[PDB]
Amino acid sequence: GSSGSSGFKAELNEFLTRELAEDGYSGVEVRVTPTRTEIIILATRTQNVLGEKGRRIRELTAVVQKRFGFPEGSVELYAEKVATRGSGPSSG
Repeated sequence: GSSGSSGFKAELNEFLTRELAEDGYSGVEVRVTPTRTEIIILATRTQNVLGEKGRRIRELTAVVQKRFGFPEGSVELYAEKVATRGSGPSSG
């Protein structure tokens, strides 16, 4: 995905920036498929954003569901970790 017009992603990024302020947020990616919407936060520490056995992600699903009006089973919430472009796998 890439920056530009898209509406939802800007509201959701504004939302999550507050939610995950100290947690280590950066941004989010989104997909919308013939099957569901997908929401993929980008943060320094994915475990904090998940919380204790997925606590925070489950709650953040419900609040997003309420705020944005998502149908259940048709929003999915994921967490990606931040990592630079560049470097190798191992090169040996």
